[PDB]
Amino acid sequence: KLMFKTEGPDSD
Amino acid sequence: KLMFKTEGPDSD
Amino acid sequence: GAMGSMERASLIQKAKLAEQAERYEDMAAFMKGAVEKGEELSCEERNLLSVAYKNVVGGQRAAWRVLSSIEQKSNEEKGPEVREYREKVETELQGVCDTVLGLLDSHLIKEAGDAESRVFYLKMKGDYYRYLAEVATGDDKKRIIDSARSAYQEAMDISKKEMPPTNPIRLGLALNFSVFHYEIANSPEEAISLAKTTFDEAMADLHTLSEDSYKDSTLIMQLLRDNLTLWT
Amino acid sequence: GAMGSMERASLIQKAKLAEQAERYEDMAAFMKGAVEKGEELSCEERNLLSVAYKNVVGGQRAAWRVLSSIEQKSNEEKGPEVREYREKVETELQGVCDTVLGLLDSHLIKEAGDAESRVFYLKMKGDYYRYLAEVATGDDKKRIIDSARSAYQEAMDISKKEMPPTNPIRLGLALNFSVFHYEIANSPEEAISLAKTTFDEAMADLHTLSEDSYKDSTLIMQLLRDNLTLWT
Ligand SMILES: N=C(N)c1cc2c(Cl)cccc2s1
Ligand SMILES: N=C(N)c1cc2c(Cl)cccc2s1
Ligand SMILES: N=C(N)c1cc2c(Cl)cccc2s1
Ligand SMILES: N=C(N)c1cc2c(Cl)cccc2s1
Ligand SMILES: N=C(N)c1cc2c(Cl)cccc2s1
Ligand SMILES: N=C(N)c1cc2c(Cl)cccc2s1
Ligand SMILES: N=C(N)c1cc2c(Cl)cccc2s1
Ligand SMILES: N=C(N)c1cc2c(Cl)cccc2s1
Ligand SMILES: [Ca+2]
Ligand SMILES: [Ca+2]
Ligand SMILES: [Cl-]
Ligand SMILES: [Cl-]
Ligand SMILES: [Mg+2]
Ligand SMILES: [Mg+2]
Ligand SMILES: [Mg+2]
Ligand SMILES: [Mg+2]
Ligand SMILES: [Mg+2]
Ligand SMILES: [Mg+2]
Ligand SMILES: [Mg+2]
Ligand SMILES: [Mg+2]
Repeated sequence: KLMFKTEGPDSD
Repeated sequence: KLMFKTEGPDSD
Repeated sequence: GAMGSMERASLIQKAKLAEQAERYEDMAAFMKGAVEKGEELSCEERNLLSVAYKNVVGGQRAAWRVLSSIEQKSNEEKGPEVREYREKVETELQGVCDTVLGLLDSHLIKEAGDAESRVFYLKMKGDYYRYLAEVATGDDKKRIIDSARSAYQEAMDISKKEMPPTNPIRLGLALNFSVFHYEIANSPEEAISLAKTTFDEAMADLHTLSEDSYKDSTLIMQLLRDNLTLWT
Repeated sequence: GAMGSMERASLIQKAKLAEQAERYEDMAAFMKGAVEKGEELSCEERNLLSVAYKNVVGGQRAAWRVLSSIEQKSNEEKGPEVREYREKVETELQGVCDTVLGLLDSHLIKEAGDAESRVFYLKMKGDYYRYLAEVATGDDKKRIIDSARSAYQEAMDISKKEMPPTNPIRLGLALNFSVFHYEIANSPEEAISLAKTTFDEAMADLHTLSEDSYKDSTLIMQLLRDNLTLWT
């Protein structure tokens, strides 16, 4: 949906 | 380990 | 069965949704529930069943090979943990193979009278015995290999009698049986011969196909070519 | 607990193996078992806990968004299946968040006295409330959002008092709190201000770092820059 950068594994 | 091509989703 | 209370049509709809969500464990549980309704599967439903379990067992095979490789390094002990965890993953893989073989034996194969359905199910029976063979080491490994060979052979005999050489089910069968020969049965010459004859007979039948059937056939013919390129 | 009979050291070893095998559900179950031994976690062990559950909840968030998007299309009924299956995935996601918050509350946060541990755990508490907020719609959504904000705020206050502006835990906290502001709290100006101040204060501290600390800091500073590029 446009997920913004958050910490750690980009697992979604 | 070199997995050869088999049918359908390459899920391994 | 946990899916006993859900409508067959709702199980199939939810299998399709799980596939879109990449929820393959859910997809497999929905398709197991659909199979246990006791009605034969359509072509689309057989493909949903196969895709679900192939994805689940795929992740287990990949994890098993990682752990087996670490275990082998670790024996070339540092405690029982690597072996215990490889065994845990192996047992889970074996249970998924057992579940699929149980669905085929109760009662998909016995009611499958059309060549498309019967070859599809016998190929799957071959594949899940082959996944069991990949991790087998005991007094059972010979018998598991023979069970794979037997299922693949019955599927091949029917496919040669009933389907054209470009039939994608026939092609995917021959692909998988050739990989069985190459790395389970230690028969690389059989594997190469099967892959070559299959490729060449399909090539000569492509002229009979529509543009859509031609794409479906040539996609699997490319996998036979990719293996032959590694093997020769 | 199913892991009650396994040695703490064996649970940690197996969490590391599960990570190599990409078996994140196993990795999380091993780390839950390690936490329930009741000993504080090392820095490495806190990272194993966080990586395991982030991977598990990541797959659930991705599946939930796919199903929510189909449900919304499907309401712009064709039966209850899309809603039922979105609810099933949502309930599983909520249970993983509940499990992580339960570990933090019993008793990781209360025994964490060092800034590194306490900020790490309060950031995680923020993150798992934020994952709950992403799917919340009821009389609870305001209270869940406030729980996220409260955990992130306590973590920020400690991090500003106790850690340098380049500390990767401090940076990953500020990154996550800014995304909370932007898309959970509907506070895009707060998000942009936090991301800018955080970026600029880290930039001015980079001169104090070794080459290894500099790589760790600048990797997270790049995520703040990536968000600011989308937001401004
Ligand atoms: N992944 C799927 N949902 C499907 C795959 C196929 C195939 Cl390969 C043939 C006929 C039908 C279908 S449906
Ligand atoms: N992933 C899907 N939704 C589908 C895949 C296929 C294939 Cl592979 C063949 C015929 C039909 C379909 S529908
Ligand atoms: N998990 C296993 N090792 C096996 C499963 C099956 C099944 Cl289900 C039928 C006949 C043989 C076998 S061997
Ligand atoms: N029928 C043959 N003589 C051969 C066919 C192929 C293909 Cl198709 C790829 C690589 C190698 C070979 S050898
Ligand atoms: N993925 C992992 N196993 C680990 C990640 C980290 C990090 Cl990010 C910091 C310190 C230690 C560790 S161990
Ligand atoms: N994936 C792993 N095995 C590791 C990852 C990290 C990180 Cl990210 C930092 C420090 C240590 C480690 S060890
Ligand atoms: N699954 C959920 N909706 C929630 C889990 C928790 C926990 Cl564990 C503590 C306090 C609040 C909440 S709300
Ligand atoms: N402190 C500022 N004025 C800004 C910094 C940035 C960055 Cl770092 C990326 C994109 C946009 C902006 S605006
Ligand atoms: Ca394997
Ligand atoms: Ca989400
Ligand atoms: Cl284990
Ligand atoms: Cl459901
Ligand atoms: Mg059932
Ligand atoms: Mg009915
Ligand atoms: Mg075993
Ligand atoms: Mg020869
Ligand atoms: Mg336990
Ligand atoms: Mg002990
Ligand atoms: Mg709900
Ligand atoms: Mg403004």
